[PDB]
Amino acid sequence: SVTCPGGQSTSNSQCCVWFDVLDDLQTNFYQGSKCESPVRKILRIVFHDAIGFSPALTAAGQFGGGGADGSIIAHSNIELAFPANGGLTDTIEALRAVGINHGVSFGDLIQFATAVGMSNCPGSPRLEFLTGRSNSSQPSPPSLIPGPGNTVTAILDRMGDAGFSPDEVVDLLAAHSLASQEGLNSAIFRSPLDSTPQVFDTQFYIETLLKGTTQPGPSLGFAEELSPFPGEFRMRSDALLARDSRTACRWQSMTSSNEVMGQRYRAAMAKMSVLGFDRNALTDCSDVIPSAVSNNAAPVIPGGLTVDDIEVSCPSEPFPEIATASGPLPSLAPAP
Ligand code: HEM
Ligand SMILES: *[C@@H]1O[C@H](CO)[C@@H](O[C@@H]2O[C@H](CO)[C@@H](O)[C@H](O)[C@H]2NC(C)=O)[C@H](O)[C@H]1NC(C)=O
Ligand SMILES: [Ca+2]
Ligand SMILES: [Ca+2]
Ligand SMILES: [K+]
Repeated sequence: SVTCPGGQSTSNSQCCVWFDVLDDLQTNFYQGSKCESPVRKILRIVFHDAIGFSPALTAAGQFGGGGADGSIIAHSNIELAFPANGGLTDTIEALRAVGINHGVSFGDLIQFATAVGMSNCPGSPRLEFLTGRSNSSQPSPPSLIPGPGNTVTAILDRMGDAGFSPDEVVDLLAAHSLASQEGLNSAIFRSPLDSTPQVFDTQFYIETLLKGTTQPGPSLGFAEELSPFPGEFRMRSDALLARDSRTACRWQSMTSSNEVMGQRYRAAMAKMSVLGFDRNALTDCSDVIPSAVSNNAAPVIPGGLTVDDIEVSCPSEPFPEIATASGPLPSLAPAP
């Protein structure tokens, strides 16, 4: 409907300020619309901000957390002391300055920066963006963040409390297709979790299913498992979720279609974005989100490996017929 000062047209007047936030984030935060570390860090922040929400705690008479309320920024002094929130300070401070300079709430800003960041990464879907989340928050309670050494039962329970089914947990983990680690094993800083850290694709689901044969660094870091080729890092929670009977068939169905994986992820992220809010009280400004370049590569089992190297864990569905590559094993360079 409406036309914003820069000539773009939008649904509601409430969407116009986001065209300014968009320009600042692309030019500055993302250094010229790049899909590099700032995007990967923001993806950890949206999850850690939203998951501080617990109905079980509320039911027991305690404060359960406000969900996607920007509390990780507003109360960064409390929240970045939590063990799973390390390596985020510089990104939280960069976001704080954009929030304050544009007059937007921190909770909306984190959702927006996640949608805009993913648009710089090829193969990504257009995430929904809603605005109107209140800027006031209280610190998230401790212990509501799943860690890499937790069992599958522990993760599924914490995530189930928040509101996610076992399938949606698997769906949410498609974000590890654009990921690396920096704090589990600093000796192999920014070692990627899949062979394409800059392409939102299916490779993460394929490669975590491959037999662990390689130790990529001098020693094994915290919650580190043997990976399928040099340079790739494999964390325990991911290796176990790929193989556990409760999640193994969803993990397997995510391996052959980037279109299927992107739509399931988009739906799971839209649910995570309103944890603590009523989406019917928010204004939809999804039209402000730009498209990503398309990924035209087909899913592959890398470096000469075959289906014989996949530890097929879904007893009921045959493993998808995926393409093979004629090559030596790759050695992965650090993610950018
Ligand atoms: C079962 C829950 C999950 C666990 C246990 C988990 C654990 C981890 C760990 C240990 C790292 C490495 C952090 C570091 O040392 O630098 C990581 C990275 C990452 N995770 Fe997850 N994660 C989970 C869910 C998610 C979700 C739901 C998202 C977001 C939608 C997400 C997005 C990312 C991204 C993008 C990175 C890469 C950060 C970077 O490269 O700097 N993770 N995750
Ligand atoms: C959202 O609430 C936060 C927390 O009160 C506000 O952040 C402060 O803003 C002032 C002035 O704008 C800054 O000097 C402080 O440094 C900020 N504090 C923190 C912890 O970041 C923020 O301004 C509020 N946003 C809006 C749009 O009202
Ligand atoms: Ca929060
Ligand atoms: Ca990838
Ligand atoms: K679909």
